[PDB]
Amino acid sequence: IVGGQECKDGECPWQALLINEENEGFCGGTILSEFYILTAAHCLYQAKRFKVRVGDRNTEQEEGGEAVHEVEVVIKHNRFTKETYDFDIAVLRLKTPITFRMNVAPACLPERDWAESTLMTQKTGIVSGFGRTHEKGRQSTRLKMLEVPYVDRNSCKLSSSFIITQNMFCAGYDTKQEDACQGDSGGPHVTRFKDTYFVTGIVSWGEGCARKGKYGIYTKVTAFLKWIDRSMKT
Amino acid sequence: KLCSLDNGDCDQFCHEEQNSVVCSCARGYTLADNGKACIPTGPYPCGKQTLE
Ligand SMILES: C[C@@H](C(=O)N1CCOCC1)N1CC[C@H](NS(=O)(=O)c2cc3ccc(Cl)cc3s2)C1=O
Ligand SMILES: [Ca+2]
Repeated sequence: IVGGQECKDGECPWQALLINEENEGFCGGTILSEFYILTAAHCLYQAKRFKVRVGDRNTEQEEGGEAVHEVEVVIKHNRFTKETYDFDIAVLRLKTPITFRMNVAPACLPERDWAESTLMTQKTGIVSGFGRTHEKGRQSTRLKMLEVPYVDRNSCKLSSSFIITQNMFCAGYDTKQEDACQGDSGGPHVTRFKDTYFVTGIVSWGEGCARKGKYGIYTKVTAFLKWIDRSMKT
Repeated sequence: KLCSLDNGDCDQFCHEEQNSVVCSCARGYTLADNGKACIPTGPYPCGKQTLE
């Protein structure tokens, strides 16, 4: 995350972090329930064996809420394509259930029509992660969050050198120095409505980080609600 | 009109049926007696920041 603020105690409890063999983060996720994590399909090609960590806000100290979980099954969208990042979505089933507590809780899955007409027409969403703090910088040891405006679809299409499919949306700023970045991919995009937070997107891709005339591109979760429901039944 | 006027007074999901508003809630909440508010069924309901 470029810019934004630190998540304070209890503020981003649905954050998951995918960690490699060396206990290093390479992507994010969203806690959907005690057995399931939402992430990006493209993240799966970034490590041979990985685990999932929840309840962590500072990777340099022990806070008391941290828990590591092994993955039982990977469910990747079969229509995912590396050339365009279309259908960039996957669900992970964990071997043991997540025990909810301070800093460990799920985000809500919305219904499609209400989310599209009411949530995605709000001024902003919230993105979060342990990714780079500057395009060429190193990964953050602190969990960060950032408020990002929804961007007009036509403007987004004009600004992009790469195709924006019906399965993607845009968010962020034209020139202001605030955006998601490398390592945040697969992480939560959520929208607040009357003090309840609903999943609205998955951190997907971007031409650099916080570049002028460029936006952040997110998987459109609302196009995948029946798909997500099927995956969570097996 | 209806769901377009302040979310039909619903806490969460709003749906229009035959010139009338119908409210509903995310999984883990039950609709209150007034047919509008959403009440958490148990500890750590979805979408809430944690405080204790
Ligand atoms: C243009 C895109 C890319 O390589 N594509 C190829 C496949 O088709 C989609 C685009 N790209 C180039 C570099 C970038 N990698 S990144 O720095 O890890 C990254 C930056 C960034 C910014 C905002 C968001 Cl929301 C996500 C990401 S993540 C990235 O995703
Ligand atoms: Ca820690």
